[PDB]
Amino acid sequence: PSYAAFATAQEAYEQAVANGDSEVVLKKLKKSLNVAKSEFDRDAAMQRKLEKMADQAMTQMYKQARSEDKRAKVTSAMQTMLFTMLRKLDNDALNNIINNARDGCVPLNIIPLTTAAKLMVVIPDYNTYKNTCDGTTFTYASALWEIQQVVDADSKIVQLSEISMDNSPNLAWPLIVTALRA
Amino acid sequence: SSLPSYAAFATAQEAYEQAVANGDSEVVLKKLKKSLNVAKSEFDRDAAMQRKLEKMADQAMTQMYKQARSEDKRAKVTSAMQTMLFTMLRKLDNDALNNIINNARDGCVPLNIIPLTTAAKLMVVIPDYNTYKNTCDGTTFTYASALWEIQQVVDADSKIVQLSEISMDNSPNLAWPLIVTALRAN
Amino acid sequence: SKMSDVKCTSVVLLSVLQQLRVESSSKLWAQCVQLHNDILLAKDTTEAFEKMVSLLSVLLSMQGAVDINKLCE
Amino acid sequence: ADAQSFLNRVCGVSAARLTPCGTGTSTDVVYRAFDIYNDKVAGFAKFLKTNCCRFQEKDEDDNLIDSYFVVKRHTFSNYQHEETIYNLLKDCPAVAKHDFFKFRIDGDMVPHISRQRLTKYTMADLVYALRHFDEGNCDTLKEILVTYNCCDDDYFNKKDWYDFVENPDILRVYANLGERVRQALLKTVQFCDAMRNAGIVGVLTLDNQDLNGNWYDFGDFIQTTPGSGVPVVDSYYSLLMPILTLTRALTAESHVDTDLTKPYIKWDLLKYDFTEERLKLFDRYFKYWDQTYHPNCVNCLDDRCILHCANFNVLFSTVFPPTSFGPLVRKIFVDGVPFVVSTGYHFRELGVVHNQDVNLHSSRLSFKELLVYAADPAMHAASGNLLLDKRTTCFSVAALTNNVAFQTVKPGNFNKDFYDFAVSKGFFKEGSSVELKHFFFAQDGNAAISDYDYYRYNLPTMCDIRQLLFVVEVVDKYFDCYDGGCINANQVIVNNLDKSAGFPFNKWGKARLYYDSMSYEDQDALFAYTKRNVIPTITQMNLKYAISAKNRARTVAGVSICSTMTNRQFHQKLLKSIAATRGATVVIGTSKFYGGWHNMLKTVYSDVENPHLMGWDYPKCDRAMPNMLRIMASLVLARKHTTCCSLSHRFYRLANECAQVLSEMVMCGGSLYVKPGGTSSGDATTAYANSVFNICQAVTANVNALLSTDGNKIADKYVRNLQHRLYECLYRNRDVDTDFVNEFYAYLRKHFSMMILSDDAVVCFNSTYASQGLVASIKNFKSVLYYQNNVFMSEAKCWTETDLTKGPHEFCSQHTMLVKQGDDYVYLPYPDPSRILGAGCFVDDIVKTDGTLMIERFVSLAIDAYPLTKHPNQEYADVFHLYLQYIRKLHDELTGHMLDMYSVMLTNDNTSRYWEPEFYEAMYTPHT
RNA sequence: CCCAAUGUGAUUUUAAUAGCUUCUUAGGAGA
RNA sequence: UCUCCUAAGAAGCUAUUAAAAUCACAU
Ligand SMILES: [Mg+2]
Ligand SMILES: [Zn+2]
Ligand SMILES: [Zn+2]
Repeated sequence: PSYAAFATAQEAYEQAVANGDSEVVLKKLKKSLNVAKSEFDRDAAMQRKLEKMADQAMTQMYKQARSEDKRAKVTSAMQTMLFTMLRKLDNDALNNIINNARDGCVPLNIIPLTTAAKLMVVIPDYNTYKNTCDGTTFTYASALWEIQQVVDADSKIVQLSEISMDNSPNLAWPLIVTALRA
Repeated sequence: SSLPSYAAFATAQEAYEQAVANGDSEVVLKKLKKSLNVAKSEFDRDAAMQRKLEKMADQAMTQMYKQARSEDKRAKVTSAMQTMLFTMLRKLDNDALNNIINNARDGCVPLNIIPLTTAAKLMVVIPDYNTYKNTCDGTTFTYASALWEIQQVVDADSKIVQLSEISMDNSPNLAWPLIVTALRAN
Repeated sequence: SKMSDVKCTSVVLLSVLQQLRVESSSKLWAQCVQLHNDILLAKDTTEAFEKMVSLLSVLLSMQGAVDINKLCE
Repeated sequence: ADAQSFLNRVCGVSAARLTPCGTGTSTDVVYRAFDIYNDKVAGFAKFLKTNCCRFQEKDEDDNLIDSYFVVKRHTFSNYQHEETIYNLLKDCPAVAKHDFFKFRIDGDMVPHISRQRLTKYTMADLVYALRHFDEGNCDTLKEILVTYNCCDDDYFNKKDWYDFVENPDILRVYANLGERVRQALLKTVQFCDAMRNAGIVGVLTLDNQDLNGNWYDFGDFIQTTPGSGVPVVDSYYSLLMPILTLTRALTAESHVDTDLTKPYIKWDLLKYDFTEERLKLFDRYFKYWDQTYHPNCVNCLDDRCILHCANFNVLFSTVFPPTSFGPLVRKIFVDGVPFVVSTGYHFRELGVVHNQDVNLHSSRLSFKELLVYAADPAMHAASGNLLLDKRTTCFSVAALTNNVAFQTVKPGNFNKDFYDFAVSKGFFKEGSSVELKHFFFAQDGNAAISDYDYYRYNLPTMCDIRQLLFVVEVVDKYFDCYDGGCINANQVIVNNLDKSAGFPFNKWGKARLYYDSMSYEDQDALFAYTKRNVIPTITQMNLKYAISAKNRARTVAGVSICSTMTNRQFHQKLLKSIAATRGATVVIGTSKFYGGWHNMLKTVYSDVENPHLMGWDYPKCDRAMPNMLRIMASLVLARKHTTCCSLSHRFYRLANECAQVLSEMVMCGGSLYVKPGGTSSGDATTAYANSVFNICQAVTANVNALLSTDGNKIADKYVRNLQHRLYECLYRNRDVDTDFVNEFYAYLRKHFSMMILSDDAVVCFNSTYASQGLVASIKNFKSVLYYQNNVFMSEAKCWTETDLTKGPHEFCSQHTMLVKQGDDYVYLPYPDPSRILGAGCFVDDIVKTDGTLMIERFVSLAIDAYPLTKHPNQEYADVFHLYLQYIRKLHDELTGHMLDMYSVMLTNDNTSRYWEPEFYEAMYTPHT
């Protein structure tokens, strides 16, 4: 309505400027135009301000909406991990050590020693191979282990007949030996 | 300036300078200075839009240059590195680096890494008798600006060949390419 | 300037071997890394040019990895 | 003639075959170490001894042996007193045999005493020789190691036969002194029992005991009622303490009937609480120590009680099995399914700790409980495979995957257009003083685990506690300048959120995700849980890809987001106060630009008299740092919390810093290993904890310098009184003397003026005092690092300067020059030319090799190159002008390629200031 | 694929504040 | 009526501060 007052005051002044009219009434017309223009500049400045604030409101709402979407997406990933790891624990071997303890409480480092079904040995040279893994079964951690596989540093499979003092320069050390609890 | 208000601005300041140069009454000079002040203010408003439009175009032009030329650097990287290496190996002009590169064009390629210690083993493919004639001399082989003594020669079917058999007239009877095994001499 | 040009050529030559997937052989990459790291620490050009002949012989032994008759133009 | 009848009386009733060690009737003279405190003098120093004539036994087949008869002369009142006290302790097996007799010299009667079958050296000579080490003066240490069969005399013909890092076999040679030291500890407890049940009062010291453990010199002691004797032992046990771990003295406590000839004790595998064994070990060896010992540090009264009790635990935790320490786990139910989770920890220093907020049954997990259970190693290590990794000596826990990961490092990309430009300007010429020395070095798949194995330089170190408890109160006087305390999650500032969250959280996002997903009341509730509970966490080890002078790998520790997020909220208010201060000892936060380098150097020069400069190096610093000195650094930072945290909240904070960045599980190559100690560089307090350790080692060197000086040679009566008071406050007061901690800090801050920034330091010091021994010098830093840090510091890596107009030789890898700037002279920093040229030639990404994309990369290198223009070597001064001429070339080529691509030029010609010196000169003038 | 802590500089953009300039409106004073 | 001024509205310029992003350097 301030724009409509400004526009109609412009035409009311301009029709008098066209013919020249009289300054007596031209000053009164100019004052009406400048008063209406000043109120129009107040409304137009506030409208332009509110149009700038409308983007700030909507972009802050999109930031909140994406922050709840990402909190929901990571929460089910942490649950999916924890409720997957829980399936790998063989409760028959784990309950036997936890029931034997004074307080139902144990060190963490003895769980893989006393409960793990599978061992990996990483070996840097043939002298260390002869000391730790010679043959097809070996003893470690007060238990007996049987070799299921050997691989080299390229993840190629190595056969137990290839590992000798004569052939050792040809292999890609370290070897990784994988064994099952007997 | 292309700015339209400039024209007005220029004619307004010309009329203001004309009135004071003519010695006109100060109320006329004020009326001319006042019409100049609005004409200047509209010229400055047009110039503010020019200042924003010139930056906006130059920022987009700069970002398109950086975007397109980063992709060209990243896509051609394998072809560029191989062309760069074989340009630098020419400037060094070392006789051992020249000798292994010139042999590898003909196919006289090594099967091992070339060894540096004395009495170490080397193995090299020989494509044809034309390469054998240049490379070999009696019990010896010449490669990488070093002398090597031959300890066996083997054909494409893995049979051992004696050094008396390899001659131009007999050469069509052999299963090329040969492998030569040699030992570093010093 | 030949000592600086040899050290700079060694940086480009191992960068060509890395792009040919030589890292996919643990036994061979560990030799190329030792030849590269020695050429950079060298102070006699006669040591550096011997280790450069061994390092370039890796690239020339990889038959069909580079079109050498096209790179020599 | 007369020497023969004297010699036959010195043999006396005993079966012995003596040869004299000098002239027949006059005394011998020897140089020996003494723990001394008197009206005239105090200290632990070498003195001449003149009272004694010495004889040595031959065996019954005419060869000399390690058994001496020592004879001395007395005033008759002192002879009667020492005979009176001897006849009370006469029955004890810990006492050397004495004979008392009168004999004639110079025509008159003199009372003599003879002490039978002593060793050549005492316990004080062993303790001085290892605590005051110098490799050019080793003759007493060499003679001790050969006499007791630790090694052959040929062992000392090796290069570096003492370097713990270059010859780790020296630890086997020092461990052969182990039971010879353990038998002296047991005889001390027998002698203290004899003094108490005889009613005897007196101070016992290391110089009055031989290397078979037998005691003598009863002339100082006095009588009391027979039930009520008192041995005084503070200086004896405290000077000896660092030798007990270095010689591995208690190694026999790990055998059947503590007999080295019997097998090891087979400990029960499920046991973790060794509290009754720790109390049984204290009463064997330290029975008369006279201050309360707590096996578990959750019971301690203040920080000084935590350091006292943790120092005994580092000694006793060497007897117990390695699988006993680390997280303690329990089985719990979530919606009826069984989890395995951490509900405590067993520490080598702090003892057993249990969590206060354990719940055995739960219906659901909040976001905060999913973070705690996903950070905790319990579920990862219980579900992973067993691992036997023979590539390292560090203890390996489990493998989390069926395959081992081998990580390589690749070469740097070559910026050929800059090298072709530099060679056209005459750089890289044969015989040039400027050349390429900085490169990117490639690494094979063995590098990550080869760098991890260096944690082998971390060895269990027991401190002198009476010294460490004075040094910690003088080290704290460097931190009175600053405020500190806890803050809310509303107030925490994070520098960059697009960086790793550690394991396992890097599967799902960068640090931005976890700060966006938790509200400030989820963040404050995670922090308030750690004041009552221990959260153990996993740390990644990551290889760096960056330019260097050295071909060996570098790794950094990627600490987990639950550790960083709660450590920021505890420490950040102090760390922001250290970086905002100016004109203090710790210079973290001060810039080199706008006159800031000149302001730093004129602050160390201060009001020092006869000033020289020096600077030093710490070998293997992050790997070798003792757990006792990294605990002390966290207690000194935590002293700001008196207003906002109770004693119990400050203990559970300390147990969390230990369980997360000191002794911890490291994720390397896809497998878990236990880290033995030392700094994890990547810890939220990394640079600030290194600065506390750096001040502590520099204050320690000044205590050792002043106490090992002969106090009769000091000419200034003020410094004789300072040395006397220092010994009383160190070894004879049991509480802090605030007026002396202020007097020693005021002395030290005038004569030894430091500037410190993490592991780098400069000191400006009074050379007239340092050459008299009244303040520390580079020889006193060798000795402190040898017994307190387990590294040998070679003087070839230290520096010193005599003329202050040249400045320090290096600080922060930059050199200094004095140059005219306006009407007056100023100090400017300058880099190594090879460094700035190497960063132009070699880059870590392919797109960095087009200069038209990267012009402001060369502007930044020219801001660091500018001070080279003022150097007298023209081959250095040409390096700045190379960078300005290249920046001009790149803008001409960018302008050409832009017009060829779009047919229109840029209007922004303002790049024109970056190829002229006035933009770069303004970086180094004051008034900004 | 992985990619720490701490401090400093440069560059770019945006916002705000302060001042200046012009126009207009209103009031007062002066001539 | 003119002039000056005091306040408000609008446009033009400038300085400074704050935040974000990028590059570089040191422990
Ligand atoms: Mg230094
Ligand atoms: Zn205690
Ligand atoms: Zn607090």
